[PDB]
Amino acid sequence: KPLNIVYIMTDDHTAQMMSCYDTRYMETPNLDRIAEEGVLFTNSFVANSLSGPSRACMITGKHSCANKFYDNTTCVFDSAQQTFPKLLQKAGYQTALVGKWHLESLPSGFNYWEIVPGQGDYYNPDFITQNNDTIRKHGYITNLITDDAIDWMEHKRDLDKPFCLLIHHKAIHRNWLADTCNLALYEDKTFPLPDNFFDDYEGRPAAASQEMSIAKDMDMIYDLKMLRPDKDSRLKALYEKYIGRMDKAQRAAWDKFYDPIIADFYRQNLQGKELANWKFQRYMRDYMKTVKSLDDNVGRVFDYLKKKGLLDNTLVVYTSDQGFYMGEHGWFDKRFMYEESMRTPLIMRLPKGFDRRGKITEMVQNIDYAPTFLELAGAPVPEDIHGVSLVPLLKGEHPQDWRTALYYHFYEYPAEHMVKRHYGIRTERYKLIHFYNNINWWELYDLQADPTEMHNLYGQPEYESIAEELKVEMEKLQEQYNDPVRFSPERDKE
Ligand SMILES: CC(=O)N[C@@H]1[C@@H](O)[C@H](O)[C@@H](COS(=O)(=O)O)O[C@H]1O
Ligand SMILES: [Ca+2]
Repeated sequence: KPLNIVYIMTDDHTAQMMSCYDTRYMETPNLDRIAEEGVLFTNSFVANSLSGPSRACMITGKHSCANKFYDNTTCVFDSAQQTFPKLLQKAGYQTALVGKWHLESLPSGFNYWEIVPGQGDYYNPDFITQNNDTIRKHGYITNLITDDAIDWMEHKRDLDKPFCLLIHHKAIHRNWLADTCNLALYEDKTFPLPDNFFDDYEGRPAAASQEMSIAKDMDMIYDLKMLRPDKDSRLKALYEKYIGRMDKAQRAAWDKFYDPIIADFYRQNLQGKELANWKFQRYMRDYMKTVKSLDDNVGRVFDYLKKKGLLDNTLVVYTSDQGFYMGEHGWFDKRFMYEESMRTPLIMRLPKGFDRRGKITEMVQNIDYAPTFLELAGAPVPEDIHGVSLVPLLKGEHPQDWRTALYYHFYEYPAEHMVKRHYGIRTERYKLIHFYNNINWWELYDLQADPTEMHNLYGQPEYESIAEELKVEMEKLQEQYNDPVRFSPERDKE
């Protein structure tokens, strides 16, 4: 029969926290086994570095300007539009979705779905059944999503149709609540700060004006768990709501671990660089405790597929809705076109008939997933899709007409973290960014000389011709993808 697809996508995972990409921080042996028996994309990006927009780009193969899902705060996905799950059903597939959806409208084009409301919760999450009833799933969401994915494959799947299963995790979303079994891990880990952790944002006004600084914005109580009745913070009430979901046993285990860390913190006088360093270590540790459950649960899926003899005829994909700042530029979160958040990890275990192993370097984006899946399914690829099937790359081809540039557009401002709206072009060599709301500011980076984007070159006479050439190339992409911002900054959402 046609190939199956198992697509696993996390929330705010990132290459820096996957050992197949980066060995500074975290071991991810189960994620690494997907890449090891397949390929890893070294130049993998998103079109709009935010969860809902990324999820709309994923299912449509289109930039936000065409799918109309611009942000997490003002949009409801019009599910009448073309999506790859519906096209796969029309090609004889069954389709299934578990976990985070984050498109506001109910999933369509799925034979089975069971999702969280909005962002979901780590402990004792509510879910929404396919009848739009709310149910309680007691336990820890990374385990529960996996349980339901495997239950669907084992007991619900029609054995007479090929399938596409989407497994959409809440891990590793803020505020990084570990499962009971992992509470104690990584306390023996202390990391060097990133070289640009104390970035002064010279030449970069949108970098200066964000509210996603570990030092300044990360919340001692909500993010770093330092709750005590005599302490207050902006997000203390939200913190108490989220850990308030825990039952007595879950909270007792939580407190057994955190109570000593709380006591040790409040005994100290910490400020400035010493406090920023303390916050970074706690952030990294809690993030990594949260990754551990995710890696183990991806292992469960991998081991199940292997035992059932499904891997030979199944593409296994692992990615994140976007990358994430692990202290680069002093940040957490995403949103910017800057490299760490424009990038997203992408690894695939390749089925029988694809011998390629190792690294793929051609520039790929989340708008490419839909046409890839349709081609692998033997389904027609509609011309209105913006992305390009990656199947030639999986086959070891280097197409002469492969793209030389990617487009990007981020829209969610004013909003949480206060990242200005911006669009831009990224080539193999350069990135040109236009921040357009609520400032008018261009930036140019030489990604070869300056891969950490510390030196805005825009306005230097020796880069005038490069900047003008990139504007011409970017306008051609805006024409290709029909982004009306090319006409006026006020026409960014038409
Ligand atoms: C207080 C709090 O947790 N705020 C987070 C933000 O840091 C995050 O930026 C936003 C969007 O993330 S997204 O859904 O991954 O795009 O989700 C909120 O839940
Ligand atoms: Ca996310």
